[PDB]
Amino acid sequence: DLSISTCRIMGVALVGRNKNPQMNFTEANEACKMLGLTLASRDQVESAQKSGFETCSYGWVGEQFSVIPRIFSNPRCGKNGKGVLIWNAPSSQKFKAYCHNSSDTWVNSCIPE
Ligand SMILES: *[C@@H]1O[C@H](CO)[C@@H](O)[C@H](O)[C@H]1NC(C)=O
Ligand SMILES: *[C@@H]1O[C@H](CO)[C@@H](O)[C@H](O)[C@H]1NC(C)=O
Ligand SMILES: [Cl-]
Repeated sequence: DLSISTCRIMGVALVGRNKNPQMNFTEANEACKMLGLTLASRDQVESAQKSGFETCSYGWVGEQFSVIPRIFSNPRCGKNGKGVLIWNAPSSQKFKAYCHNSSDTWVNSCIPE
């Protein structure tokens, strides 16, 4: 089974395997597709972060690098950074995935508008 953000922010969810190992770029893309989603772009993750989305996991985006959205600094998440922090790693490296749902119309899929 996959782990997924319960509430998507600006259409974005963190998607991971339930246990290690995580996913190379191809595998992350395929996880999003299996859910009927696409791999999110860096811009989509940034829009989510600007509406309150943060995680402590690096995940693939469509630009073929990994990102982490951070609002609060934490030494163990994005090396204490804030914003959407980038890790340029080979496509073979394992990360989670950021997926985007183009059908979402709410800022937070758990907060009705
Ligand atoms: C990614 O993982 C798949 C296994 O699901 C493998 O077939 C593929 O070669 C891997 N790609 C890279 C670049 O390591
Ligand atoms: C995608 O968003 C639509 C509309 O909010 C929702 O009905 C659907 O369940 C979502 N699917 C996933 C996999 O997030
Ligand atoms: Cl959407």
